[PDB]
Amino acid sequence: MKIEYFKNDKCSVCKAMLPKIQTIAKNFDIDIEVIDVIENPSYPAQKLVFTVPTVIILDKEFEIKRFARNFSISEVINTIERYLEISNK
Repeated sequence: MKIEYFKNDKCSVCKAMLPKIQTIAKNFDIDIEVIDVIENPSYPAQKLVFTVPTVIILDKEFEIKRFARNFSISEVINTIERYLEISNK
């Protein structure tokens, strides 16, 4: 699996959420890529990411769930847990 976290350094919700999402990734031993949409806009533009923060959970480069606009960090944890529960069964 993989977490992709899209941010910019002028986004205050992004700064506050970044250590949480990093801890979540460490907690589940999932790779996490932090992507700055201003510094490196090519891949975000290809993925159709326009707002930050945006969180994409992936497995084998397949998009399991995208979070943008209105979401809490608990929704991200819940999706990761449900996906691992389904996968491990």
